[PDB]
Amino acid sequence: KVFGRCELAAAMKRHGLDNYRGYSLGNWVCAAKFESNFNTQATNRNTDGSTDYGILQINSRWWCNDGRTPGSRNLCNIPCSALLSSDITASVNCAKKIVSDGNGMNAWVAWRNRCKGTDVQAWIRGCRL
Ligand code: NA
Repeated sequence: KVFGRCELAAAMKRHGLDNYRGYSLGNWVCAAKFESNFNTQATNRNTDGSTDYGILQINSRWWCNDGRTPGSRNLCNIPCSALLSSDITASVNCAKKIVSDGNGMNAWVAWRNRCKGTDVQAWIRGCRL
């Protein structure tokens, strides 16, 4: 499922991401835009034989089982395909354990490179929230 900016903003707020670990909604929308283009089905092979899955491009090295990621961890205790659903519950709940682990949203390269230190409130501007 491909979300619009404000449609995902509202879905993410609905799932309790707004100021989760002090990260305002704009931060999550910005990350989602530059990670997946708001597409729950987005997959991208990483450098090391891992793959990134879903709206927040969660990585198989650490966070889920895709049955091809070397000597792998499943820290969110899901198959990576669960993250591609039109229902974003799995991606949101896993993202909460990622951002909580101590590095915050720096886990997302797109966030660190494109959202961090920018006017992230632009991302929810004109959105019914
Ligand atoms: Na894995």
